[PDB]
Amino acid sequence: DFDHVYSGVVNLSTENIYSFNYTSQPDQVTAVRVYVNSSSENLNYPVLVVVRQQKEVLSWQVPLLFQGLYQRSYNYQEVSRTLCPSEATNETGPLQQLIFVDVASMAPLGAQYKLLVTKLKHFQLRTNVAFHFTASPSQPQYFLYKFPKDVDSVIIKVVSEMAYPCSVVSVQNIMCPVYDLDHNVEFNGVYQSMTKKAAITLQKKDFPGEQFFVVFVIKPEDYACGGSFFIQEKENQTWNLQRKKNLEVTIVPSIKESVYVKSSLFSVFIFLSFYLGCLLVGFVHYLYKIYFWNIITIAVFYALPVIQLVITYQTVVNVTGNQDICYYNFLCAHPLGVLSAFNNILSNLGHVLLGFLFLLIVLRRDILHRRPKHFGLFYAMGIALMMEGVLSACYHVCPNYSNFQFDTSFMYMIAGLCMFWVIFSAIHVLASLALSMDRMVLLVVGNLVNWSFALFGLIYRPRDFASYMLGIFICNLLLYLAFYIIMKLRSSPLFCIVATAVMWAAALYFFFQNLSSWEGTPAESREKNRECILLDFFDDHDIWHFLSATALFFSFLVL
Amino acid sequence: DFDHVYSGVVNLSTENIYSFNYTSQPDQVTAVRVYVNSSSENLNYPVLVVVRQQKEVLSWQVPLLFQGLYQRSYNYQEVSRTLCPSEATNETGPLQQLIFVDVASMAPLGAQYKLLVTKLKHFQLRTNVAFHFTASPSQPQYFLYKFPKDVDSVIIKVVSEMAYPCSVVSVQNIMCPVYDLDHNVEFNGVYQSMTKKAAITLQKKDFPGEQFFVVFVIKPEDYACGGSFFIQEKENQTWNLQRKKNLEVTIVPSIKESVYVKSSLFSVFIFLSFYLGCLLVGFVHYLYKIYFWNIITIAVFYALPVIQLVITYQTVVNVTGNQDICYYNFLCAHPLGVLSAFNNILSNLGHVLLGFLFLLIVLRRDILHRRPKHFGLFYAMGIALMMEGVLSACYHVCPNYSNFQFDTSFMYMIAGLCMFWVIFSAIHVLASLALSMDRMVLLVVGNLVNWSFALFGLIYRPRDFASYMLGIFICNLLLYLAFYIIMKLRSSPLFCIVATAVMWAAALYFFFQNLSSWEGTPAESREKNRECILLDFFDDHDIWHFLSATALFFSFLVL
Ligand SMILES: *[C@@H]1O[C@H](CO)[C@@H](O)[C@H](O)[C@H]1NC(C)=O
Ligand SMILES: *[C@@H]1O[C@H](CO)[C@@H](O)[C@H](O)[C@H]1NC(C)=O
Ligand SMILES: *[C@@H]1O[C@H](CO)[C@@H](O)[C@H](O)[C@H]1NC(C)=O
Ligand SMILES: *[C@@H]1O[C@H](CO)[C@@H](O)[C@H](O)[C@H]1NC(C)=O
Ligand SMILES: *[C@@H]1O[C@H](CO)[C@@H](O)[C@H](O)[C@H]1NC(C)=O
Ligand SMILES: *[C@@H]1O[C@H](CO)[C@@H](O)[C@H](O)[C@H]1NC(C)=O
Repeated sequence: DFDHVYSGVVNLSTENIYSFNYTSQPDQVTAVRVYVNSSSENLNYPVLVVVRQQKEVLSWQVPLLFQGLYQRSYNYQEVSRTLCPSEATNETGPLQQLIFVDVASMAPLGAQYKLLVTKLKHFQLRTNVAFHFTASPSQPQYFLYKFPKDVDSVIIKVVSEMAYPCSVVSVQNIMCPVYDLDHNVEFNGVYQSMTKKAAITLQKKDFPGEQFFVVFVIKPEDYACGGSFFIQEKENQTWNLQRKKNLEVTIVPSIKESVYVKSSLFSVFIFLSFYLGCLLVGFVHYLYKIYFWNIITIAVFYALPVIQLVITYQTVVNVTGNQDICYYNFLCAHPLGVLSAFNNILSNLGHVLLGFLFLLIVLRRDILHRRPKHFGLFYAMGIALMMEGVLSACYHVCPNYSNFQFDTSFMYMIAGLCMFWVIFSAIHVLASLALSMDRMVLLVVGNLVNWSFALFGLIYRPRDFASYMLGIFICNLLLYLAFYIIMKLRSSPLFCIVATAVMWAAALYFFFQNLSSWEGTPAESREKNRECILLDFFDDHDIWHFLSATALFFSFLVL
Repeated sequence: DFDHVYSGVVNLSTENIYSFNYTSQPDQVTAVRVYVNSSSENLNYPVLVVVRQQKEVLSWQVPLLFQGLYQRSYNYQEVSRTLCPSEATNETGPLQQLIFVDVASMAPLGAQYKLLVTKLKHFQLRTNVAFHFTASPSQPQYFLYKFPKDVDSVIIKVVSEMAYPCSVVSVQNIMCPVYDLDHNVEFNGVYQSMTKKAAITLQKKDFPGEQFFVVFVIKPEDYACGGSFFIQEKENQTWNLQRKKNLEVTIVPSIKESVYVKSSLFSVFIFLSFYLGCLLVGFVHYLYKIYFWNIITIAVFYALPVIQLVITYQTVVNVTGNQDICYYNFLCAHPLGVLSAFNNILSNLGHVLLGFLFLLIVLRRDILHRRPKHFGLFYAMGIALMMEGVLSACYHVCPNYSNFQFDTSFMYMIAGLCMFWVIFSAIHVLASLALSMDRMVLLVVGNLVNWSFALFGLIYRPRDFASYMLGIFICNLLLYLAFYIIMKLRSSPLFCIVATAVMWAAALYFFFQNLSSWEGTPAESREKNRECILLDFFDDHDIWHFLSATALFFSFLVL
């Protein structure tokens, strides 16, 4: 009988056998849950419990043992598992299934155990309905989701409160046995580790049975999630015996293709409106190949290896199912074809489109001029915007530690072409003063300002070098631009000057949102995921991509 | 009683239980082997067999079922497994261990089964002693190796005759349960897939128990090894029921540091002898910064990201244990510190040293000239030699599909800076004819030769584009050099000219050995591994590196 806690004593000569019978009517799935524990603190004689089905046999040893790194062992006493859910179809029949539960051990004196069995009342997840459940490293849980007729793709969202312990969320097709162990859950299907948040995007076309399992498994230790380790002189960590993690799981229906074309149209058209706006001004007004050839060879030749590398990354993550390889923003990531994140890709179109307009207007200026005012450097930074925009997008196909270096290498390429923290701050101080009645006052002001960041870098010591470099470059360039304004006023159009500040003010708002942070473990990078914010298709980092284009464009227009 | 085959019938009401008792004396390990089979062709009622130890329980179902890709099912009737080998120490005692074997099922009529049990006579592998054994997908195997006192590192080498089926060889520490299943063997320890050859290098410092298990597991399909699939209309592939693979395993003692230092000293001292010969010639005789700066900036800024990517690969392959990530030559791979292949790294010192000597002699020539003869292109090609050598070494830290593109990208960059198969052959023909009484005859000869290579490329269609490009370039350059020789002879030192041909012949000899080929599955790349050939520390590809270095040096000296 389910919902009852059996108690018994097992030893060498005596074993206990309990046969359970139950039925599962068609169109209803009934998963059995086994609840066992043992009070035997000894490990030389663990109690062995087996559950036998019509086709599958599952067995475990109690108290459960885990062998983490640095040869620490653990004694988990409460163990539990879910059996393979037999599925019934329109071929009707009250299937009078029976499940054998047998327990035995070889302890010379004995080992106490209490066994409880019960069907899971909430085993089939419902769409958009949040469910709450508690999982333990020795008590894994998994549930079945069935696709609806209209919906063709879903996003499964999991949120926890306390970051530790580490946990893994896996999605597999319905072919039992179900892989719900720490050493085996990673073999099949899609999965990702997590501490606080997770999100897996699925398509119905990849599941022939139009129903899939969702498996939750809690790790014994927390290295894989970037956690620490309490150094204890006792090999058997008896303190780590009641690990738990309150969990909430919600399955939302993925957006339809209607918003896909709406968001894409919005991106293209507004920059097309910039084309129309510039053309309207032109009609109203109507009423050096060495650098080009060298840079085009450098850009093309450098791009191809990273595209081959990244498309290789994209392919392997697509087939292996290891979703912790790429550091996406899994709450606001949208797939199309082979790309697993399309919003982060299309969002870089503005860089390509705005830069194209910059090259055309400079060409127009050059043509009119022909019919120290040089546009060669303008073309170099104009191409710089194009190449980075395409290259940054290809980085976002699968963001990682490896391909971030290639993201900023091209910026380092151009910077050179134009030409431990104490040392780093001191060198930055030297660069600030070497780069540049009242002339001395402003020079002291600029050096004092650059010294404030020097104290910031030396004390705070941020983990992102590129962000620190860009902030220094942004602050210094605006200072030079502000320098140009004040003396021009003192020397006796304007809208572009004002507009540059507004977008730059907007740009830095979304720059510091850090929704994805790859320097930590992939689980921690998923703590900072945030939902879609623009047209239900874009997130904050894409908004950073948009404003960074117009901020650079307006600043470049002043230049 | 071991070495006996029991026969029995199973059904709902009757189960069979057989208790075995045996002892394992100290310093001797005794692994039990279970050999089960069932004749029930039905899959709706498989017979479930469990083996219970003092601590561990292992259960399985017969006929074993596998679910490969494309939803093909496989039914194996012969199953087999090895139990946890209980270890005994100098704390003596004839441990009178017991092992229960319980077989049961719920088939309405029943199922036949035959069960045999036996201790493995050859369970502890001996050093340098080849062992032969047959493995099956449903009959995995594993054996224990114990390190000797003097030896501190070993290389385990596995050889098979027939390439298929695909197999996996793993090495784990002694902490049972032992991972000997297709879905679980990949979790812990080191492992690699293979068809014909495999080799794992192990150090004693990484195993606290100074003894490790080696597990052979045969895959159900051959997709992971690049195999094909017989498309059959029957879902239950009854033909795939007797898969077997003969195997030979041999553990060789890894070389000591003496040969390491001998080979390193040999290389360094022969190139220092080239230096000494150049200095002796000089003593006997005694009796443009824009290009440099641009090339050094480009080289450094392009090199740094690929070094970062390659060191990340090395770290992940070192920590994960996935040895199929890098396409080494595992028979002649030697570790030192964090590098898992040192010979392929040290072998590139010749490129750097020969390039350095070339730069020094060009500088000497320039200095003597100062006190259309331009050396700028000579400096550019010397820097190209340096950079290509360093980058080839960094690629050889871990060879892969991804980083070969970066390997060829620097050469492509240099070629550009100096400036579907039918279309490729036509374009190659056009390039050959565009690049270049008797002048017509020799031009026709060269065009016909390039047409012969065009036909080769169009018909054979090699999978390596870089090799084909390098061969074409080498042939054209040698043709140009021979042309210069003959027209200098007709116009009315030499040792270098003579030696260039010999070193190029040796270079091609060792280049066409293709010991590693990454375009296929890693198992196929391991099919072509060859043992160490020079000083017991170098293989054919390192000899290719050396001969390419000296051939390039001599050819450039001719130039
Ligand atoms: C469950 O099935 C077994 C045999 O299949 C039978 O003996 C038992 O009575 C069944 N349980 C119930 C409650 O009928
Ligand atoms: C064992 O589990 C049962 C239910 O699963 C519970 O009632 C009992 O308190 C547990 N025993 C211990 C010692 O935790
Ligand atoms: C037959 O299947 C359909 C859809 O699967 C279901 O709605 C219906 O209830 C089934 N019929 C019976 C008698 O259960
Ligand atoms: C093996 O052990 C069991 C109990 O531990 C005992 O009954 C049996 O006699 C032993 N076998 C032999 C051959 O003594
Ligand atoms: C089953 O295995 C035993 C030994 O393991 C062997 O003697 C017997 O021939 C096998 N039966 C079949 C049908 O293969
Ligand atoms: C004690 O251990 C050593 C080394 O492990 C072994 O050679 C020796 O035979 C052992 N003593 C006995 C009595 O087995």
